[PDB]
Amino acid sequence: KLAFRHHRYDDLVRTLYKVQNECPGITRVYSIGRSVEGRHLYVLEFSDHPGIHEPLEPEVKYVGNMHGNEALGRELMLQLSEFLCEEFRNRNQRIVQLIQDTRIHILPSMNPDGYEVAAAQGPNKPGYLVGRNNANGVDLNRNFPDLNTYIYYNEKYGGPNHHLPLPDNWKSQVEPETRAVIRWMHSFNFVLSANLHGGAVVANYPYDKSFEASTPTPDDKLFQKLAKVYSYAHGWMFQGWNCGDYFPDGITNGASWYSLSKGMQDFNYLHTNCFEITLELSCDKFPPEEELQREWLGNKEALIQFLEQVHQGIKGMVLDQNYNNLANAVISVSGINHDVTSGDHGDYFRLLLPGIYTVSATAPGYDPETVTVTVGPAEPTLVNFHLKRS
Ligand SMILES: *[C@H]1O[C@H](CO)[C@@H](O)[C@H](O)[C@H]1NC(C)=O
Ligand SMILES: *[C@H]1O[C@H](CO)[C@@H](O)[C@H](O)[C@H]1NC(C)=O
Ligand SMILES: *[C@H]1O[C@H](CO)[C@@H](O)[C@H](O)[C@H]1NC(C)=O
Repeated sequence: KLAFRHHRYDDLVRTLYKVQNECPGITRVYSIGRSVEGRHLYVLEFSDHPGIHEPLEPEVKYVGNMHGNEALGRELMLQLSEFLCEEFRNRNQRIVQLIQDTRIHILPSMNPDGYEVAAAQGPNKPGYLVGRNNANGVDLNRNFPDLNTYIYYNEKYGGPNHHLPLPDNWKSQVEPETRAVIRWMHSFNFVLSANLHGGAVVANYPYDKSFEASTPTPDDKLFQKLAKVYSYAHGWMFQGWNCGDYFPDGITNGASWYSLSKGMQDFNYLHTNCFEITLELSCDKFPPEEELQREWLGNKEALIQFLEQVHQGIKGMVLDQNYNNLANAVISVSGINHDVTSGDHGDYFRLLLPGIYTVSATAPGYDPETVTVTVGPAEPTLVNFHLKRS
């Protein structure tokens, strides 16, 4: 079993391949790009059929260490990787089924360059700032295109409520780590995600940027539930009193806590179908090694429950006049000003709390189709659409 110590780049890489070697049939290690200094942003994928998207099977992801000195997310992801493989081998059906019905992508470190700087300071005592930024001195969580300005306007005066476009030269305005992550987001239809931070203990959800103050999304109720699921499954987050901060239910709207623009969280929601929340897991950004095991044991149940949350709401296929799959179709839910689209295979996913909704689907060159559906508290309900040409 992996030791509860801090793993630097080389050990992190060895760990991922070690897990892959132990569970060859359900894992795949791949890089989404290189850091400023040449380090690979390695991702470990779990699935009973790795390397391929299966229709109606949602894709989810965990991202940690975007801030070099926030190492807990990094270690929790390495421990989680070993845990998933072990439990699969133990034949724990909760985990086996999770892996069989979901495609899980784990990125332990989005800022490997910064981590090395943080780890060398002390060592392992970077304090509040050392290694936070990437090699070019840029804060990656202030490096993503700001799409909030557009959505706030569109919510007020009307207009597109999803997949806002990036600036023409975005590839030259972002850091290599950021660019790698954005291309990654463009490569898979991620449905649910969590970015792991350090510095506080609370489940942070959209929107991060203040409208001017609490700044909710059209999916506020859902996001609160998603945040609460992690908070209440977590060992002490739900307490609300951590690091001298008080957060009722251990959750918080980002903007309400403090305004933040150009962050990765809101980018996910406004540029893709992925609903992401930010999990602050510890007052100490770089905890001592003797605390890693307690943190792991206090987080694992929540880490599993959060991923299981992707299996709720509705999902289905959007078909054209010949009954062939229709990619990029738009699915909208009455009362919720935020749509989602079908992926390349024609399948779409829509997280929703229990209730009765009026759902509609459409696509360029086709006429809308509306249906009324009932969403239960358990598994998702299959809702397909057959569109006719305009
Ligand atoms: C589905 O039923 C609801 C009422 O429960 C209705 O408002 C909605 O228009 C129906 N959908 C269609 C396509 O008629
Ligand atoms: C979905 O099921 C609920 C009962 O659970 C029912 O009230 C609702 O009308 C159903 N939706 C449609 C379109 O029939
Ligand atoms: C999908 O499941 C829901 C209950 O979760 C049910 O109300 C709905 O009718 C089901 N879809 C179909 C096509 O039966």
